Amino acid sequence: TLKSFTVEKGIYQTSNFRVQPTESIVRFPNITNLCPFHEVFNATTFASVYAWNRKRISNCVADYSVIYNFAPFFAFKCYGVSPTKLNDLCFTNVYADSFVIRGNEVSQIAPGQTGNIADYNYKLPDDFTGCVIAWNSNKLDSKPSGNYNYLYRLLRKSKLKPFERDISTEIYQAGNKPCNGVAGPNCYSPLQSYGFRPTYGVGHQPYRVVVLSFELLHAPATVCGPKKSTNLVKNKCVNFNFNGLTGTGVLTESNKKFLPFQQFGRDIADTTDAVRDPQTLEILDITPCSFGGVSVITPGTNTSNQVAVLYQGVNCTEVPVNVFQTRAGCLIGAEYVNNSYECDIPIGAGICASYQTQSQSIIAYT
Amino acid sequence: MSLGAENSVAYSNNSIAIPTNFTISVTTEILPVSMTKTSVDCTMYICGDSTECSNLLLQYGSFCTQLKRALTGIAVEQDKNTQEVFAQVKQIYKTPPIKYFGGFNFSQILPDPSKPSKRSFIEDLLFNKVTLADAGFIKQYGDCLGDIAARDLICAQKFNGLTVLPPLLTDEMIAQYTSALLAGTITSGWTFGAGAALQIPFAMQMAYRFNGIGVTQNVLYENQKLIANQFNSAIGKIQDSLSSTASALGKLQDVVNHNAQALNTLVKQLSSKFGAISSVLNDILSRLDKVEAEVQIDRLITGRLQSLQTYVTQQLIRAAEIRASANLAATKMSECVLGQSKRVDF
Amino acid sequence: STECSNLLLQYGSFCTQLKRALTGIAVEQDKNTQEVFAQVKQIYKTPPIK
Amino acid sequence: AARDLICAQKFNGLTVLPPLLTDEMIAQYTSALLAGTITSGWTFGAGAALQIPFAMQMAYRFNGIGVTQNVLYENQKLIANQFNSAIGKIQDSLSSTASALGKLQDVVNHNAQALNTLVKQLSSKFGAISSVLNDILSRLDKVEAEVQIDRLITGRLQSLQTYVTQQLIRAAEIRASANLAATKMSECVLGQSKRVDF
Amino acid sequence: RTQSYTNSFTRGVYYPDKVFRSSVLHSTQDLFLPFFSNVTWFHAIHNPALPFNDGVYFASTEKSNIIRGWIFGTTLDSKTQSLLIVNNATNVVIKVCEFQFCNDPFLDVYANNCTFEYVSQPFLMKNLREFVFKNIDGYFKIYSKHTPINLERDLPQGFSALEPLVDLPIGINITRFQTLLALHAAAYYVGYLQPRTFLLKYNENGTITDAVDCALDPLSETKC
Ligand SMILES: *[C@@H]1O[C@H](CO)[C@@H](O)[C@H](O)[C@H]1NC(C)=O
Ligand SMILES: *[C@@H]1O[C@H](CO)[C@@H](O)[C@H](O)[C@H]1NC(C)=O
Ligand SMILES: *[C@@H]1O[C@H](CO)[C@@H](O)[C@H](O)[C@H]1NC(C)=O
Ligand SMILES: *[C@@H]1O[C@H](CO)[C@@H](O)[C@H](O)[C@H]1NC(C)=O
Ligand SMILES: *[C@@H]1O[C@H](CO)[C@@H](O)[C@H](O)[C@H]1NC(C)=O
Ligand SMILES: *[C@@H]1O[C@H](CO)[C@@H](O)[C@H](O)[C@H]1NC(C)=O
Ligand SMILES: *[C@@H]1O[C@H](CO)[C@@H](O)[C@H](O)[C@H]1NC(C)=O
Ligand SMILES: *[C@@H]1O[C@H](CO)[C@@H](O)[C@H](O)[C@H]1NC(C)=O
Repeated sequence: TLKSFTVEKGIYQTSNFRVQPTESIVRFPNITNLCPFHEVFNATTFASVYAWNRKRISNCVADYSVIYNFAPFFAFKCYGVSPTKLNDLCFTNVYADSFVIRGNEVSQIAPGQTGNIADYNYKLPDDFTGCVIAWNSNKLDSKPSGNYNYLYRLLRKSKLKPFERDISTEIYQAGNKPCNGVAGPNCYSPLQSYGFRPTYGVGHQPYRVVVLSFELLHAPATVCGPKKSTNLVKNKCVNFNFNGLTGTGVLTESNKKFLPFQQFGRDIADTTDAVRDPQTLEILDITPCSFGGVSVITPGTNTSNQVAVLYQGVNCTEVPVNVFQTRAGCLIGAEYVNNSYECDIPIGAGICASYQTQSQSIIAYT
Repeated sequence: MSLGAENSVAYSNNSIAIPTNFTISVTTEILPVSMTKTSVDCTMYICGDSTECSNLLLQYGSFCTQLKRALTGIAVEQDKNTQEVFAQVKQIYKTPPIKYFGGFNFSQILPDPSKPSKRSFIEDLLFNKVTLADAGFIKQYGDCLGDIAARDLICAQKFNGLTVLPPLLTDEMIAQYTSALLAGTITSGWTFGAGAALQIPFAMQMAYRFNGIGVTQNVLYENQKLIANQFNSAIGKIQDSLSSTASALGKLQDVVNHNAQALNTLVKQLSSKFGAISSVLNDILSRLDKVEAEVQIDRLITGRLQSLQTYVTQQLIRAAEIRASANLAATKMSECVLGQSKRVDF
Repeated sequence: STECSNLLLQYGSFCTQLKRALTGIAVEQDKNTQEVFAQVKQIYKTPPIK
Repeated sequence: AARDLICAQKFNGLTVLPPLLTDEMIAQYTSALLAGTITSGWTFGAGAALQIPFAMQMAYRFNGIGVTQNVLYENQKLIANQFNSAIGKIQDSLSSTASALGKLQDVVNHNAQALNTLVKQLSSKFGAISSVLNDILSRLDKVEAEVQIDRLITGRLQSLQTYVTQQLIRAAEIRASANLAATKMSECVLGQSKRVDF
Repeated sequence: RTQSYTNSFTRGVYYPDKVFRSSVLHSTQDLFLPFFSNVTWFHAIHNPALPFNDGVYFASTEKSNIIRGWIFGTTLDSKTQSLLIVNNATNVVIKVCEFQFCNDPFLDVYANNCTFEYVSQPFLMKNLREFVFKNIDGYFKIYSKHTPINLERDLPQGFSALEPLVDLPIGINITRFQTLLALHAAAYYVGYLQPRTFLLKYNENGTITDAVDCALDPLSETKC
């Protein structure tokens, strides 16, 4: 610690002792259903962009490794989560949105974009924590005469709010002459056909887009991935993995009066101290196990190599990862004498230490 | 505002004004000498038992070493300040069992044998008046482990890696030093501060102390009961002043309050995101892959390191101010108690 | 700028302590002036004779 | 006319507060201390003000320094003429050269140049593409402008922190000098000191 | 019918988050109830749609089956898909389809093509109960606390926390709110919410005892 081979007389703070965990426990809810990803990804005909379908996915085991087999896309583009780590963590609810766009307006489905799809048909919020997938569909979504089945809205009075739908098909009025069901000057139909054709360029093929919206974990945890649970342990410094919230601590029985909506417990430093077990409705306190400062009390290396160790601020009936109890921790390797000399190496509350003769050994005295 | 009352003193070239009596007044001067000693673990504060956070924190170099060195220097300097202020005698003098000092009674400043601590009455009011923060100068891991009531602030400070060291000299040793100094200046006069303590009667020492200011010594000997009664009333009014008003010790109260508030702000700095996606490191570990979580961890590490450096700089400036006040208190201790000073308003 | 303020609020309390330090210096300047100059209890007026 | 430095300092959020005691109150306190020193001597700083003619006060000041008080009453006119000549010499030296007040000029100039540097630091890019915040707001989308605004925020926060630390150190030095001046006010004006070169 | 605009007199606050904090003061930015607001004491014995704008709540002191029905929505009857939450003793019929109503809405004692039909727990039972119908991010979080009113009068002084119980998300556009009392005198209150910063006083049990508004008077700004 001192980056030197010889040390001088005094007390040095070197490092810290900490009890390493010996067990790892994982607590997941007892659910058995399989999430319906096949009925979302493998469909005969998706709806258009102005009328995207919303499907709620909950109360099932979500396996995200079978997504690649259902549809031949390239990459699993996500923003708030990495595409790598879906399975170990778990969420509250999963929403599915699907629509078919052109190849130019793919980057508009992203948080904070401006265009035609983003302004009047489908807008993503400021803080999106889901995934967006897109792949080419030139073989199942094109005719030589033209695919007139899908529409997009070209004009609207105002931009949409995030996660909004506009199904109404009234004639848009841009002038002062009233429309009254007549499409003329400044009375334009909002929906325009895409007009897909197999002989287009690379930027103009139809693209099927599926949105995997995720919300972060809250009081319910209905949809969660595949992970084997572990029996609960208490009063031991262990690793806990409660619904994807990893950490290390000691679980004890609690007397906190949680309300039925409350699930977690946060302190002034914004870290979890109280958790609710999803299997058995009980509250467990989370505290770290035994740790503290370690100080080395030594004379010089020119004199001796005998070292006393001061474990700072612990009631040392719990030493491991002569013994005198001090008000400033406790000493190991220094005996206490019933005398009083001048203070050579200071330790704490009136207690010092020195290296003396009367077999040489390290003593501690007031 | 009003600068003061208006006085037009009557001046003439053949007029003199001379006092015909005197009053004896006892005042009170309060000076801070030291503050709380704090030791900060940077690795537990920044990372919190995360391995790759430690691996990415080793890339930043030796910031932790120099911040720990600065805080260790402050902790050494506080004990040095207390040692140079209070410890000024080679021998612990003791008062005689008789309590007659020419009519002056020092029963409200000399220690009493009933209490386990050797603290006098006025020192008992001074220690009861200042509300300490009750920090980790006593060991508190047994109380922090045992879940009683709610979560304390000091338990959160201990769990986040912030530790308060106890001072080297206990309150009993400070009270013993104060009692030895009081007994020396009561019995031996100013002669104990310049070598061997030479005994003297207290009325004759009082005659010398009137002789040093320009008043002849026959004034005291003809009026000794009046000086005794005035001194008794003056030292009795300090009791009634300190038993009611709690605004006298505001300097020591602010010394406690600043070191509590700095630690509270340093703990509260952990809840900010610093431009990342989450303020909790384990959510960043579990939610992201290697490179992106390395970017977020680097952002959090820079923010927490900036907070810790700000705390260390503020503690260094406050330590310089406290050291200046402790040097002033040591000079006032040497020149007012151990002798007699002719400096005006000192 | 609303966006600059909304992203500055994510940096924690790096400004309350700045305002506290500047307020402490501003109090200390007036304390210094009051300590140096206000050392008399009554306002003394010189006689008209010189 | 033209844009002043103080106008830009105010427009950028840097404000200078006025002191509590005005210069008239400082002059009144100085006049009160002068009248007390002229009439009473040292007894106005140790209780009630006791009057004394100035010749006898000057004789007591001579008796303080160890010279017997009969050399004043035999040499009063010479001492009065020497004091008047010294006062005139100080007046002429203050009217001639203004370089004695260089420390007060430095106290003004340091807080002038610190605020000027704090204003001038706003023209830096700190690694971004533009120093103007509205240009980044109106030129990019949300994510990239958030990145550049974060860079500018980090740079401006660093500059503000450096200014606050320098102000704290200067305030500590000013407090030490003010304590020395208060000790000199209590020991030289309200009394007579035996300390050498104090 | 007759409407009257009274004052709430510093009443109404809910739990912001779904976590537990003990013995701490915490500041939250949320669509909150303005202290010293201008609420409406509606009176009806026989009901238009209030201009719902980023927050609304409810408060009534009536009993029995007359106090029910909280139909939301932009337009009723037909055309645009709007939310038509109906309520009774044991059922909440969530529907995006529109019931065949008219210009005069009534519930008979003696719909369209629906996209999301949800059935959940009922939202109801001198007791002036309070209910919150806050809309943010298309979630419709509902907070409620039973408040037994001592003397039947206007909204009293108190800072009782309304507990979160109901989270039913309907991500549509809602700007109006009608009401669906049973048709076979009602002292029900209508108030508003606004985005403002608060500072809540917790305890060791987890109940909001006091709450200050950081924009009411400059003393509370100093306290914040
Ligand atoms: C999609 O579903 C149909 C009917 O269930 C099935 O015949 C077809 O094989 C499925 N496609 C894929 C790629 O699994
Ligand atoms: C899950 O476990 C809990 C307690 O062991 C039990 O009450 C609950 O019924 C279980 N879930 C199911 C679906 O059986
Ligand atoms: C904690 O330390 C105190 C002080 O010596 C002691 O009385 C007590 O028994 C200790 N607690 C234990 C060992 O559990
Ligand atoms: C002394 O004072 C009186 C008035 O106070 C004045 O008339 C007289 O001239 C003074 N003495 C001298 C020598 O000037
Ligand atoms: C001094 O004070 C104590 C306590 O007030 C009293 O008991 C004692 O008699 C006093 N002594 C004299 C001489 O008045
Ligand atoms: C509410 O608005 C009415 C409208 O005239 C007004 O008379 C009344 O004073 C307001 N109440 C308040 C502001 O408390
Ligand atoms: C959606 O709500 C907004 C409220 O700001 C309103 O202005 C807009 O007209 C609504 N859209 C429709 C189609 O009613
Ligand atoms: C917290 O709950 C306990 C339960 O008995 C009660 O005694 C105590 O008064 C409560 N504290 C409050 C409401 O502040």
